[PDB]
Amino acid sequence: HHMFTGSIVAIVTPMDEKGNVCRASLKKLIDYHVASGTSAIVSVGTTGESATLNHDEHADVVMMTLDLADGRIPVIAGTGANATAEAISLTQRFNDSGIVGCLTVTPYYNRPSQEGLYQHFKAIAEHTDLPQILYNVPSRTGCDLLPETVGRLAKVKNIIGIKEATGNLTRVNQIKELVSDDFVLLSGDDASALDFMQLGGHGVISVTANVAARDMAQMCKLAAEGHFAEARVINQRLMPLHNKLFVEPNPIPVKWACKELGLVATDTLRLPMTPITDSGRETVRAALKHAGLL
Amino acid sequence: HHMFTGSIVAIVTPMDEKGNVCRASLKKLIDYHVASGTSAIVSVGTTGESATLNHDEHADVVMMTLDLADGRIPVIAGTGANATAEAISLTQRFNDSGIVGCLTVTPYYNRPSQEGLYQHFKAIAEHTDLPQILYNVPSRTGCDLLPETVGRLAKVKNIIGIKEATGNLTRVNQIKELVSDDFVLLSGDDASALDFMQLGGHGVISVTANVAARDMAQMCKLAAEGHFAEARVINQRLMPLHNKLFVEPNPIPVKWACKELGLVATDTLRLPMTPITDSGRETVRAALKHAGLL
Amino acid sequence: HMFTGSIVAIVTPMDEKGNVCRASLKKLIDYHVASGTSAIVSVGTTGESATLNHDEHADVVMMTLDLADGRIPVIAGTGANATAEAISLTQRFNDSGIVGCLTVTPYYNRPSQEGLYQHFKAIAEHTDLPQILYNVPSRTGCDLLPETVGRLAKVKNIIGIKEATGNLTRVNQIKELVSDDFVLLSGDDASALDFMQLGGHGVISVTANVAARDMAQMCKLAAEGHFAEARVINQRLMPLHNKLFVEPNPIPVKWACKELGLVATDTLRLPMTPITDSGRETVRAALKHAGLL
Amino acid sequence: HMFTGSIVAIVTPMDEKGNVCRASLKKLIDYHVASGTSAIVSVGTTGESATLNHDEHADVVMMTLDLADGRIPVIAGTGANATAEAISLTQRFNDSGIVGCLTVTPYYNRPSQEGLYQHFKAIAEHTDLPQILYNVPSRTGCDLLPETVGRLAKVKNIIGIKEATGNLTRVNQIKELVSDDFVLLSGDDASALDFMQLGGHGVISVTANVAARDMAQMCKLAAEGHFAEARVINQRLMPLHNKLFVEPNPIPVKWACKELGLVATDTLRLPMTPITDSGRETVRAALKHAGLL
Ligand code: NA
Ligand code: NA
Ligand code: NA
Ligand code: NA
Ligand code: NA
Ligand code: NA
Ligand code: NA
Ligand code: NA
Ligand code: NA
Ligand code: NA
Ligand code: NA
Ligand code: NA
Ligand code: NA
Ligand code: NA
Repeated sequence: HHMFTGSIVAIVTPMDEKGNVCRASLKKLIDYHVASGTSAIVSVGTTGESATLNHDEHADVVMMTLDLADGRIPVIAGTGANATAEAISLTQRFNDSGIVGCLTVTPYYNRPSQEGLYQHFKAIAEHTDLPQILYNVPSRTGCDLLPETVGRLAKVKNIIGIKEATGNLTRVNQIKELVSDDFVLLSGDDASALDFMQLGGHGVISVTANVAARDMAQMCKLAAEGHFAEARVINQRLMPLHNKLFVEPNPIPVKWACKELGLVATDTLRLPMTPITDSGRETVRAALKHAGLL
Repeated sequence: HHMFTGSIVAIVTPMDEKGNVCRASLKKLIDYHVASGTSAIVSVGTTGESATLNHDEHADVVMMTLDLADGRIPVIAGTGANATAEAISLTQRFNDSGIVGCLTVTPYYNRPSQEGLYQHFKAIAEHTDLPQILYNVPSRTGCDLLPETVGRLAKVKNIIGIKEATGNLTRVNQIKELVSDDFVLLSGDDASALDFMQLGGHGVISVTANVAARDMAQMCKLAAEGHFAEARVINQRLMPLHNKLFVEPNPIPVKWACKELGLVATDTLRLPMTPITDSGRETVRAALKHAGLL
Repeated sequence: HMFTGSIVAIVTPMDEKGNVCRASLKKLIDYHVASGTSAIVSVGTTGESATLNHDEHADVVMMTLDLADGRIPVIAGTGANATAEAISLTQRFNDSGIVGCLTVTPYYNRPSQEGLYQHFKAIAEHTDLPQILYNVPSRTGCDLLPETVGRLAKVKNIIGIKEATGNLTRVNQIKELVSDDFVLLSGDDASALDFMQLGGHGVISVTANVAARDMAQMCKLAAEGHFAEARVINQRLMPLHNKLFVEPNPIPVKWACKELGLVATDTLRLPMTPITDSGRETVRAALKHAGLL
Repeated sequence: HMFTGSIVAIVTPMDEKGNVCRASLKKLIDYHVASGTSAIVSVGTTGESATLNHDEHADVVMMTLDLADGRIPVIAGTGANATAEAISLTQRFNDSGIVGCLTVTPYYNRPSQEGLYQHFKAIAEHTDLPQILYNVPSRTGCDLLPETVGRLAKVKNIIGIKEATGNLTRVNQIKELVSDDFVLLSGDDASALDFMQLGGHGVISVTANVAARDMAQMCKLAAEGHFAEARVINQRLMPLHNKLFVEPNPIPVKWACKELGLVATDTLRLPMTPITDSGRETVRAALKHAGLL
């Protein structure tokens, strides 16, 4: 449980101008999260450009993140794939790496059934001893892992939680009532995450935490302590970021914000991500200023 | 133009019981399409389980399909990827293969902007002499290539057409009016394909054509000749298949139907596709019987 | 024949007090007679059916009939979300001179397919007037499906449908369930030409309020299979087709009517409010695109 | 305080002719008094507002007030899609004894945020009675957004909202724009407990028609922060929360009322039709799950 709760950053993969991982920038981010009280780092999720790294660069970024973390902050590896054999293969690369767990997205594009999702995640879970956090994000995947199937999978010993990114807050108690008390419920939607914690959620895997780590850590700890009015004060400060970090496709805005705050050298991404527009720059700058970060 | 019109089959990748390509079954399918008057074969699209073949098996199936075709029927290679560098790499593998063109899906999962889609397809187009057919399917990808961006891309010399799979028939004339007369408009939605041709579409890339090739060839030729009442007679025969081939995730139903008609040895798929349910079997059998195929 | 081509969903022109302005309605009806409009729908959605009581509703229909003076057929809006009120409103127009009724699926109370069947069947049985069913789920919360249209088409004086989903798959789904003389009309200007090209017989049009000559020409060209020529007209009308909804209908089309000199006042009843500055600029650019300004 | 907890959207019980059945309404109101229901909404959606004319509407509200006899507060449904009709209906209840009005966003005519503002502001200015705004886009075609709720909350007798989207992000979006005594009520039974846990003050409930004791207990436990205990009740009510909509509301809840002996007849007005065999079996299994049968 506890390690997989609070503010978990869906960390950018900072790049040089050629699109290659920038170690010095990642080191700065990881020292930042250690200092800020971030609970854990998700390495090569969606915000980390999993889509545009091959499995070798993917593995390199995860092992680099672990190495820079140096035991100071838990690392969760993104291990999602839309082929079950590939998800198992990617998961096996990190067995005994030192990561504490895996974040495994529902297959994207091929739109499996609820039985396909069950057989997919069960097969992955049987090929590792690592804790598995299911990841539901239908806007990106074209499929919806429903609470009934979550309940089914929760019975598998090392399936320990879900990163629910629908923004549909009815999912919190629909899942909670089909699962044991130590099954972890994490928001994957920054704008609705405090609401998600107020309904019983245990934390959030956050893009906003990339640039407001100390605020996001404080908001999740206040939510866990049941101080929701104090948590809402931080959430109101952060809400323009929660929204405007998606004004253009994630992670285009958050990489620009990281660069503007001096957290990374370069806001470079890989195609088909393209540089932030003038209009997006002014929108994200107004949001950083609203959060008191600029 | 003409080669990229009429009934184009989105061909299954027939597998043995281990999930490996079955050459004897693919040979039977390809001789079937030659005999039936199918215009062309799309090799390793969505129906061909692109999602669960690695790029090496992908390349093998395409080269196998070309080899079995033996010049008798044009082959279009599925070349889609959600990373631009990977789309270019996959496209380069088929340069000078003998395929006549590429079917290239909008990046899935990473949800690029209209400018990201432009820069993605333009970069691919600049790395080949092969004709490129854009593929829009938001239900699977999480993004929507809009007519405005299609018009932009149509100006690139070897971007020659789109496989519009929204089922939104307003797209036909929205695209047609932004593009030249020889820009190819193909339905990617069997249930709405005749409607799509009646509005100006030039053909369809079809799952139904896998099991009703001669009917689908005849329906597209009648539509092209402007005999829509005669085309609707075939479409009414086929409509339960057009729908029920999606009763469970494609290609689970069409692989079962292919096996039941004796067109392939095995209906085996790769996870996260799972075997057809009892209920799906009886639904697809009733649909085959309605089309007069059983 | 009378239920095909360009049918205007005519505005109820108002004075500044929100009362029907006969002189403006006379000018609109003369304009439709001169432009080749096939028929007038009186007090549909575009006619502010929502904000007229049944007495003002009946008066506007009787005024429209009187002004038409046999020169152009009049179809009455007769919709209601209570079946007893639909019958009662329908019974007011029996022997009025209207050629038919446009009857929307009940809004707000979200009936079943069986409730829609019983609703339209009851209405049809209380009149000899032809009935055109009207599907517009975006306004009603309710979707009359092709299967239920097929069921209703068997009732003698249920003669057609205004299909306002903008879902063009409904044309051949309905057409294959109904007789060859069941009339298919678009209720969606932006997709109407597409609708006719798939086999629709006409449109009940907001755009035809201000581009009646172009809308009559486009529907006639489509009916004769001159689609290339019909697409040229649709391209010059497409900004109106879209921007007449840039604010709630009929706020833009009433402003356009006034701007072209077709009506004295762009006045509406609450909860419709005056067109915004941004709206005026959008609608003026669309009128200019159509060659009307 | 009076606008919090479990508020029943009460059925208008009918005889077989479709007329209000006073003896059945008396038994429902005695039942709500005995069960701890906080208040009655009279002639809302569940009360078939759509199929009663304004005279029958007023009679049902006056009958409900009379039967309540000061034992339980009565809130009148006063919604209309024409602002002049909303004012007129509201003016009928001034000095009636109702404690407040529930006024739905105009349905069918799809006004702007500015039109909704002018609609509710005009209504509020023609009464001293508290106004509860009612957002239900699935029925209306119209979505009253938090920003517009904030604007309206500044008008003295606009005191709260029934938020029936089932979108739980609206609770804190509205709450941060309005004063601490602006009342937030769920209009969606299946998500009501969630709504209260995010800071909502109560629910206007279909389920409370047949599980009034459980619904009062769940809202009171939620208000006191006994969520574990409130979730146990929600779990035994969840099949009713969902299956009372298995057919159009109020077809299932009227059948459930009759089956429990709370009303004489499950009769409705067209276009509502009798519950299907499949519906009866679904609703009976849900009543049994709730321990009511
Ligand atoms: Na990144
Ligand atoms: Na971002
Ligand atoms: Na396949
Ligand atoms: Na299939
Ligand atoms: Na009007
Ligand atoms: Na006309
Ligand atoms: Na309705
Ligand atoms: Na249409
Ligand atoms: Na308008
Ligand atoms: Na009722
Ligand atoms: Na109660
Ligand atoms: Na509305
Ligand atoms: Na709710
Ligand atoms: Na009900």
